[PDB]
Parts: sequence; structure tokens; C-alpha cells
Amino acid sequence: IDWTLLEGETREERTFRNWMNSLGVNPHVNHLYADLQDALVILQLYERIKVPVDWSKVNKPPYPKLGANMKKLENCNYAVELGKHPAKFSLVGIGGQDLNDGNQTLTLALVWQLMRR
Amino acid sequence: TTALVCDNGSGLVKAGFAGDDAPRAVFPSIVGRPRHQGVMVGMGQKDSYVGDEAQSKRGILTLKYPIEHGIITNWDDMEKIWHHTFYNELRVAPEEHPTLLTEAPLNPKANREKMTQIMFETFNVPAMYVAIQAVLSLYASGRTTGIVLDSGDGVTHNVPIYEGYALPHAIMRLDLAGRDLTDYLMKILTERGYSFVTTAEREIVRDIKEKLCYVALDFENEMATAASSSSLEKSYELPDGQVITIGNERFRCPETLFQPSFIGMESAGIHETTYNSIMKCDIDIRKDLYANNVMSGGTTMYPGIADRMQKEITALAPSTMKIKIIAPPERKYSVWIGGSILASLSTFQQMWITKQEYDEAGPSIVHRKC
Amino acid sequence: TTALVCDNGSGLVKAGFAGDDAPRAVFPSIVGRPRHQGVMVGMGQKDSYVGDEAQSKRGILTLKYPIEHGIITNWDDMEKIWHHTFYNELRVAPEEHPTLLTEAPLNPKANREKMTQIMFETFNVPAMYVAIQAVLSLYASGRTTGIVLDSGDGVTHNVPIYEGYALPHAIMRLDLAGRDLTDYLMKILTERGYSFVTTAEREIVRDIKEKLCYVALDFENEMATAASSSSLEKSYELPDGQVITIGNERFRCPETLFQPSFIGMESAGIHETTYNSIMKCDIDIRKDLYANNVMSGGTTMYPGIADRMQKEITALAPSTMKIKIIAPPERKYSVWIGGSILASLSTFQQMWITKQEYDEAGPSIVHRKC
Amino acid sequence: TTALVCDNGSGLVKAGFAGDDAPRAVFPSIVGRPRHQGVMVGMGQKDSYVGDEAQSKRGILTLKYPIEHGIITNWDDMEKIWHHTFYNELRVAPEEHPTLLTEAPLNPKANREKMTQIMFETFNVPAMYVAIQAVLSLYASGRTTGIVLDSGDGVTHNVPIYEGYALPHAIMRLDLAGRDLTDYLMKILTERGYSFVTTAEREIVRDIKEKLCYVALDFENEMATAASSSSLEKSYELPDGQVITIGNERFRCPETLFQPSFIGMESAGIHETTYNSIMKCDIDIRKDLYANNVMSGGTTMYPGIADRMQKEITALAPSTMKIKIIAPPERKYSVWIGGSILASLSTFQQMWITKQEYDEAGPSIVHRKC
Ligand SMILES: Nc1ncnc2c1ncn2[C@@H]1O[C@H](COP(=O)(O)OP(=O)(O)O)[C@@H](O)[C@H]1O
Ligand SMILES: Nc1ncnc2c1ncn2[C@@H]1O[C@H](COP(=O)(O)OP(=O)(O)O)[C@@H](O)[C@H]1O
Ligand SMILES: Nc1ncnc2c1ncn2[C@@H]1O[C@H](COP(=O)(O)OP(=O)(O)O)[C@@H](O)[C@H]1O
Ligand SMILES: [Mg+2]
Ligand SMILES: [Mg+2]
Ligand SMILES: [Mg+2]
Repeated sequence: IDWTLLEGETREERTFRNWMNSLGVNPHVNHLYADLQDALVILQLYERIKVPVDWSKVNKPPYPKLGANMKKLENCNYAVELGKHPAKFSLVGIGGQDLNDGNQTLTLALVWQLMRR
Repeated sequence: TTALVCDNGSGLVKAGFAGDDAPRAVFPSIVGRPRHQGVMVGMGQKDSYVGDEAQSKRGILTLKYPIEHGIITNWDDMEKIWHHTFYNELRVAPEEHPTLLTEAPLNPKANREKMTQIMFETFNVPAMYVAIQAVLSLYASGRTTGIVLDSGDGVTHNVPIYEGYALPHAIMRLDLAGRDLTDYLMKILTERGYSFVTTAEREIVRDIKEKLCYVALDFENEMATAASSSSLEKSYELPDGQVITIGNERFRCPETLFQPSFIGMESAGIHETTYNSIMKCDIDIRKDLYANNVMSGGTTMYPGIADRMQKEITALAPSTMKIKIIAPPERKYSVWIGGSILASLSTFQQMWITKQEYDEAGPSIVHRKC
Repeated sequence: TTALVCDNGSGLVKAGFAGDDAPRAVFPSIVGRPRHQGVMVGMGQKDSYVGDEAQSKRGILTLKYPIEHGIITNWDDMEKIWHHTFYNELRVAPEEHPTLLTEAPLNPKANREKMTQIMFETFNVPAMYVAIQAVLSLYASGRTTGIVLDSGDGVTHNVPIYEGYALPHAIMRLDLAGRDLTDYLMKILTERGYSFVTTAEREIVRDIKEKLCYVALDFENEMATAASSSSLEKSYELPDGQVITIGNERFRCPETLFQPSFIGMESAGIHETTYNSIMKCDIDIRKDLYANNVMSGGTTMYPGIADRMQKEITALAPSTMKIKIIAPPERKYSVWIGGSILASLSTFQQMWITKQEYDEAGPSIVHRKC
Repeated sequence: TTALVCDNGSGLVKAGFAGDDAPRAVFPSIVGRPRHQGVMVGMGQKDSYVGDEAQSKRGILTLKYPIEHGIITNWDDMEKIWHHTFYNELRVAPEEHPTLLTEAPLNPKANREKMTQIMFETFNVPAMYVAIQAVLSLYASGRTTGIVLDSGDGVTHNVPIYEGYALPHAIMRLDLAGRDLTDYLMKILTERGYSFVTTAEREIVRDIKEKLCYVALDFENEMATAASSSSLEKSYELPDGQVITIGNERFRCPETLFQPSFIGMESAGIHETTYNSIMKCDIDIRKDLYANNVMSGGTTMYPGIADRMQKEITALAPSTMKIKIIAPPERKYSVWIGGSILASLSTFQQMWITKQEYDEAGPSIVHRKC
């Protein structure tokens, strides 16, 4: 198991990434603000916290060259929607573009509530 | 089934399915009619020519463009082009495909309503949508922030977007494009004794413009270079086998984009129009607009166009701003590519104007949905 | 477990944990909303911006401060700020932490009751407490005797304390602070032709004020100096790369603190207000108050503010008194520092308003326990 | 001898003599220069056009306004307009007449200083003065108490006055006026397919605005009225004999005064700006300000604008306050009329900046004497 420390990671970040790896999401999450941008890992986590995910609304990791950014945006919007309503998380001033753009404050606001759940 | 993406430009028609990376059909937006007595057997039996057939038979035909300056001025010929597009080039039943159409900004509202009515009543499409061409050019570049310079055959327009938000008060539009450059090249070609006066010869001059014209990085020393030396001169062969030669007209034609006064227009060039569009935007987004100048349309294919725009906007910016111009090789199909992207998104499938919606609000539904 | 200390200022939010030496979260107390047309799909899903994201995207947002003059005027945006600070910036469940809030003196009583109701019914914190900001500034200095001059973004107030006892009858409050100096700087910037009018441009003027303004030791001499020479001129670069220059406005902005008539107010300056607060105290404690003038808040960070207050009060004192101004470098966080000190005292653990007390007395319990 | 009153607006120039009841000369504040090759022998000899001749020959000229937003942006063309005013329209030697000029509030100080230097060093006037346009509008109303709303071609501003005392902290200025409404009408005229692009066409759109536009008493029902019926449609004839028709654009243009967001501005409308200016005044004088809302300038000449303001302010007032707007027919010249009144008073004759004072203090004397 990967127990290394990065050059610039806090214990909170390391715990989040460690549970990412331990929970068994299909991608090996190395950077929180670099692997969640497609929201595919977040949707997987939603399944692990017993929040249902309709993958027919989820754009698969093989994105077409045309519109891949839009497909990822749609995935982030769906992830935010699943985090607000059925997951019951406090996400004031958070939108799908924030996860798409990797806003650390709003992303941590979601992953710590994922820890809590 | 699948959505159709028809980019009805002024000069060329771009059409195909959503999800493809290029338009399946690209043909001139013209209609040709015979202009001579039926002296050849079998040739006189066909009353109208639409696509490339009108271009290949232009020696005995009068060519008309149904759209001028992005406005459909002949609607019956536009329907001929739409039937040709659906039934001959794509060979699809429009009743089975939602169709995505495009338009320039600041256009008359009746143009959008009539094409909505045409698609729902003449073609009975299940759903349709009208999108702004510059926004689709932004979709094609994978960006949500930036000012787009779109230049096709009829209209030049600028649209600034930040984080997916447009600033409509800063949208600019100029009725100077490729067709006007062709007409100016026709006028300046008489200085060397060449004459081109029929609509067919206009297509010949268009081919010359697309093949030998370029944008000078500095017009005044290019003028001196062509006045002293011959190295700028190039030759072209006419359909009868005559050969013409141009040196100076190669860059004097595209210079009109930067100097519209060559054709008596008072308006500022495309560089000043882009800069003024940025200066109408809020001061906090100007740095991001200066770094995202997207080029689009066939008139932006001249060699040296991006370098000249870089130099002119840099001459206009506060120097501290990093001016960047984005000019992808696929610039000729950025609008269509963006349309296939948008029509492919699942988040867009509720944005279609369905026929049922149109059955309630009539053609005015297009102003609310689009 | 651990108590939370939240100093809800008019301009900035200071939050963290009791026992820490500095607030862990310091973000602007603003809410931003889009002011332009969304045109790209998927991007329009975000209706609100709260923290620094409202400041970075301010070019397309209208910014609202939920607190004015130390009064919470928007209670829904205030709930948004509290949700943001608890779940996004501190990332703690408020149901497990007693929360310490702050407030200015002479405030409307309903403000204190409403924040008590919010903390017990929206966040249902186990216990809470509302403290006066100047008292916490005394705790941060370690003193128990002295007059505190607190000046944040919305309110300037004076509170005298002797041997740990306040004199409430000598508490003075002035509704003039940093935001009013910003708006006055905007008003006087037009004299050079610099125009700032949007809520986003007010943040730029605030940045200019925090970077170039200072307090003159003698206003009439600095005015004559700027009227003679340009040696007081200084330049600032706008976000689009424009450069502005100000000389005289650098000290005329903070001079309003000593001359509130610049903005049309009839009230006396901060020096006279401090002196008058001392002259309302018992003559036996005035000597100790004159030796302990404690300043706090960002508005007390101007260069020369302590020298000017020292000179002005010396001019007002009976000459035989010794005037001392205390101006720690951590002046910007003295209220939060004193709140973490107070919340970490074991003797304070019985002063918390518990939820059981609130469930019986309602929101009015805060007037008794605090 | 007698004093000259010159009201240099952004769009029109009002000039005459003190003691007269109307300006003797009223002409556009423009300079025209030829933009075409000289094709008629002997007609090309004139390099520039200034007054009504620039407007009558605008078909072959490019038109420039020297003043924008009440700021003189071109000083050479401003001297041309002043020379035209003194020597061609009034036909007087300025060296024999004290000259009274006007200015908006919150203007750059260099503007007032430069016009002072121009009047003393170029026109060598014996004395001069610079007055505030809203104060003169109060003089024209025969009043010493009231809030004046002045709206001309470039600037809209509010000035509260009580018993002859201004409240400078409550003065509010908005850079939205008639020229911006003209540019917005141009933008929305394209919806019907009318295109206006040349500066001469801007003058045509201004004429259309001055003839067919009006303020809706309720914009949301006027929009539904124009959407359901053509009863609001009206026709206009272009200089080549073409006829245009507008219905909806007639009231959507002036609505920008109440909804500056139409042109992408964040600012509140003129009704809220007036109300906010009153609420910055002392609560004791607010009743008298609510009862004396003086209107001035050509942009206040729209039909129904006083009724709309009375309704909007009534909706903002505490209901107990009666709201009254004073909108005289001579609103277009209230500034000039007030200037001739002021220059006629014997108590004002000591207030002239004499050239001797200017020779010893320089152009900054205007800041002390005005
Ligand atoms: N390589 C090129 N160099 C110069 N002009 C070109 C080039 N390619 C296309 N054009 C011109 O651009 C115009 C067509 O561009 P397009 O974007 O298809 O316009 P539209 O969409 O209005 O039909 C024509 O005027 C054509 O002559
Ligand atoms: N170095 C500085 N010089 C002048 N003003 C400052 C400086 N730093 C901060 N300020 C001003 O002080 C205020 C900072 O907010 P703060 O003092 O925390 O008030 P509040 O507690 O009400 O939010 C703002 O008005 C800010 O412009
Ligand atoms: N009757 C009217 N209806 C609408 N607008 C008018 C009318 N009369 C004048 N205007 C507009 O008012 C402006 C001129 O007003 P004026 O007070 O002379 O401004 P300035 O003093 O700045 O030149 C122009 O924009 C003009 O179009
Ligand atoms: Mg085109
Ligand atoms: Mg504060
Ligand atoms: Mg005016």
C-alpha cells in the first residue's frame, strides 16, 4: 500500500486520498484536485455511501475529442446534484463548475462531508 | 434518432450529424438558372441548379446567393438549398432528426422566426434550435472564457464571453466579410486590365482570392516592396487557359479588414473592433479576454491574419496585458464543430424547441428558447 | 471538545478554534450574484458566490455585504456566510462545538437575539456566547485597565475599563469606519478623472486605500506640501493594466477620521471621542486611562494613526497627564485573539448559554447571560 | 458692458447674453471633417465644419463631439466651437465681455482649470466664472430649496439644496444620458432590420429618438400592449426617402433611464438615485426635498417621464411624504436661463474671477472662487 508523503500535503488531504484508495474506486487517486475533475470517482464514492447513481446520465471516461469539457461539466453538475439533494450536504455557493475547475475549498467542503457520511 | 447540424453560412453550407468531427456536406450556398438558348441537346431540361452542379455549370447559368450578410433574402431558394441539403447531400428524412441551425448576432428577428417556421412546417422536424455562431466557435475551442472574432462570407462579429456569460452590450457586428473582399479584388484587378463582370467570374475571383491573397504584417513596406521588386507577383490560370498575374493586389484585398475605408466604410478595422469590444467589458475580465482572442470563419484563413491581429491589439493594449490570438487550423468549421458538440450533450436535449411547443407559441417561441 | 471563535465583522470574517493564536479562516463577508446572461450550457448552475470565489469572479457578480454598520441587514446571506465558514472554510460540524460570536456595543438588541436563534435552531450548536469586540481586544493585550479604540469596517467605538470593570455610561459609538473611507476615496478620485462605480470597483478602491493611504500628522502642512510638490504622488495598477496616480487623496481619505465633516457628518473625530470618553469616567481613573489607549481593527492600521492620536489627545489632556497609545501589530485580529483567549479559560466554561437554557427562555436569554 | 452666458453641454451649445430670457445661439457641439474624395470643383476648400453646417453636410463628413460625459475630450475642437460661438453665432469680441461658463459636479478639476486658462489666455476675457448646472436650474425655477435632477446629453446628476445651502455629500452623478439612449436605440433598431452605423446615422437615430420615444408609465404592460397590438407603431422618413416604422422601441429606449441594466450598467435608475440622494440628507429637510423635485435638461423632455418619476418615488417614499416634481416646459434651457439670472444679479458682480486674480494665482484660482 502507498504510505508515502508528498512534498506539500496536509494530514487532512492525506486522509482524504488514503480513504479514496482504501474505498476501492477504480482510478488510483493520487491527487484529489486532479482526479475528481471528471466527477467519476465522486459518483463511485456516492455508491459507496449508499447514494444511488444513474450512470446513464454519466459521461464515460472515454470522452469524444469534441465536447469533452462539456461532458465533464455535465458529470460535475450531476455529482453536485447527487451531493446536495440525496446526500444532504451543506454546499453553500458550490456549483458543478467548481468541481470541474477544482476549487479546493468547495471540494474539501464535499469530501469532508463524504468522510462524515 | 440523431441530431442534424446545419450551419447555413452566407457563402457555404456546412451540414452533418451531431457527434461527427467534420461536416458531412460542404457546398456553396447558391442557386443557378440558365441564361442562354437551348442549343445543346438535353442540357436545357433542368430549370434550376443548387449545389456544386451550379458551380460546375456556371458558364451557362446566373448564380444567386439566398443569404446576404447573414440574412435570408430569398426564402424559396433557401428552401431549395435545405431540400438539397437534407435529401441530396445528407439523404435523410428531416421528420426523424432534430435540427440545429445557426445565426449571426444583431440579426433581424423575422429571419429566426421564418427559419423556425420553415423547419417545423415545410420539413416537420420533431425539434429544432438556433444557436449563435460565435458561441459555437467557443464550444469548438473547449473554452468558457474569451472573445471570439468570427468572419465568414457575409458578417464579421465579436462576442466576449467570461465563464460562460456573454456581455451583450459589448457584442460587435460588422457587415464586411469575404464577399466584400472578393468584390474589392474584382475592382482592383482592372488596374492590370483584367475584367470580371458576371456572377461566374465572381466565383473565379473568389478562387483567386482564396489562393493568392495574404495579410501583410505592415502594409506600407509591402507596398514599397511590390513597387520596387517583382518577387510578390504570382500567376493564375483562367478556365479557358489564359494566365493572369498579380503582385500588389494579393495583400491590398485583405487589408480592407483593417482599413474598411478602402470601400468607403467609416467603420474601424477588426482589430479596433475587438479592442473596443474588450473595453466595453468589465475591467476585471479584460485581462482574460486579452489572452483569449478566438479566430473563426473562412475569412480568417488568410496567411498572416493572426500575426497582424497580434501586432495591432498589442499596439492597443496597455502593454502589461498578454495579448493572445487563438487560430486553429479547423477555423473553417469551428461553428459547425461547436454545433455538433452542443447537439451531442445530454444537458442540451431539453433545450430543443419541440414541435409541440411551437404548436402553442408559434414562431415566436424561438425568441424565448434561443 | 473545542470551542469555535467566529468574529463576524462588517468587512471580513475571522474564524477558528479557541486556543489557537490566529484565526484559521479570514475571508471577505460578501455574497456575489451573476449580473450577465449565461450562454454556455452547464456553466450557469451556480446561483451564489460567498467567499474569495465571489472576489475572484467579481467581474460578473454583484457583491452584497450582509452586515452594515455592525448590523446584520441580510439574514439569509448571513446564514450563507455562516454555512460557508462552518462547512467550507473550517469544515466542522457545528452540532459538536460551542460557538463564540462577537458584537459591537449600543447595537440593536434584536440583532443579538436573531443570531442566538440562528445558532440554536439552524446550526443547533450545543452552547454559545456573544461578546463585545472591544472587551476581547483588551483580553488580547493582557491588560485589565484601559480604553479600547476599536475601528473595523463599519463601526468605530470606545470602551473604558478599569480593574476589569467597564463604565457603560462612557461607552461611545461612531458609525464611521473603513467602508466610509473607501466610499469617500471613490468620491475624491473623480477629481483626477478616475471613475469607480460598480461594487466590483469598490473592492479595487478598497485595495488602493489599504495600500496607499496614510494619516497626516498635520493635515494643513501635508496639504501645503502636496500643493507645492509632487513628492507625495504614488501610482497604482488596475487589473486591466491601467495605471493611476494619487498624491493628495492619500491622506485626505483617512483625515475624515479626525474630521468627519469631510463626509458631511456632524460628529467629532476619534481623538475627541476618546478624550470625551475619558472625561466621562471618574477623575481618579482618568490618569490610568490616559496611559492605556488601546487600538484595534484594520482601520487603525494606517501609517501615522498612533502618532496623530497621541498628539491630538496630548493637546486635549490637562498637560500634566501622560498620554500613551497602544497599537500592536496584530491590531487586525485583537478581537479574535481575545476571543480565543476567553473561550479557552476554564472559568468561562460555565458562562456558555447552553441549549437547555435557550429552550426555556428563548432568544431573550442572551440579554441576561451576555 | 454685459456678460456672456455660455452653457457648453455635451450635445448642444447654449449661448447668449445675461438678462435675456433665452439663449441667442443653440447649435450642436460638433466638428465635421470630410471623409470622401473631392468630386466637385471648388467645394473641397473647407477643412472642417462646426455648427449647423456640419449637420447639414454630414453626408460627406465624419462627426466628432469634443465633449463626452461633460468632459472636454478634444480641446482644439472645443476652441473651434468657442470661436464659432463668440465670432460667428454671437458675433462679439470676448475681450469686452465677462463670460459665464457651466460645469457638472464631480468633474475632473483639470477640466475647469483648462477652460479657465482658455478663456483668459486665448479669448482674453476680462473676467469669468464657472457655475454648477443644477444650481443654475434652481435659479431658473425661482427657488432656494429643492432637489434638482439634471439630465442632458452626457451626464445625469442630482443636487439637493435647502434654503440656499447645498449638501455636497448627497450629490449623486450618473454617466448615463441622451447619447447613451441614442446608441441603445441604434442597437435595438436592428431587430426590425434598420441599420445605422455612420456618425451621421447616429444623428438620424437621435432625431428619431427626439420624435417618437416616450416613457412608459408601466413598462411591463406597455410591452404586452405592443406585443398584442400595433397601436404603438409609428413611421419615420429617412433622408433618402425611405420610411421606417417602430412600435416597441419607442418606450424601450427611455426605459434605460429607469433600468440601466439594458445597456449593461449595474447602477440604479434615476428614481432610485434621486431617492437615495434625498435619504442622504437630514431627515428634517427631506419633506421639502420630496416636495421640490426639479427636472432639467433635454433628456427629461420625454412624454410621461415626470408621471413615472412621481409614481416611482411615491413607491419609495414613506407614503406620508407627498411627492412633487417640477418639470417646466423651458426645461431644455433651465441651466442657461439660471445662468443669465445669476449673471444679472448685482450681488454676483464681485464673484467674477478677474483676469488680475488669474494673473497672480494661475488657473487654480477657479477652485477657490468657484
Ligand atoms: N484560405 C482562405 N483564404 C482566404 N479566404 C478564404 C479562405 N477560405 C475561405 N475563404 C473565404 O471565406 C468565406 C467563406 O467562409 P465561411 O466561414 O464558410 O463563410 P459562411 O459561413 O458565411 O459561408 C468566403 O468568402 C471564402 O472566399
Ligand atoms: N493596512 C491598512 N491600511 C488601511 N486600512 C486597512 C488596512 N488593512 C485593512 N484596512 C481596512 O480595515 C477594514 C478591514 O476589516 P476589519 O478591520 O476586519 O473590520 P470588520 O471587523 O468590521 O470586518 C477594511 O475597511 C479595510 O479596508
Ligand atoms: N423632446 C425630447 N425627447 C427626447 N430626448 C430629447 C428631447 N429633446 C432633447 N433630447 C435629448 O437631450 C439631449 C440634449 O439635452 P441637453 O440638456 O442640451 O444636453 P447637453 O446640455 O449635455 O447638450 C440629447 O441627447 C437629445 O437627444
Ligand atoms: Mg459564415
Ligand atoms: Mg469589524
Ligand atoms: Mg447637457
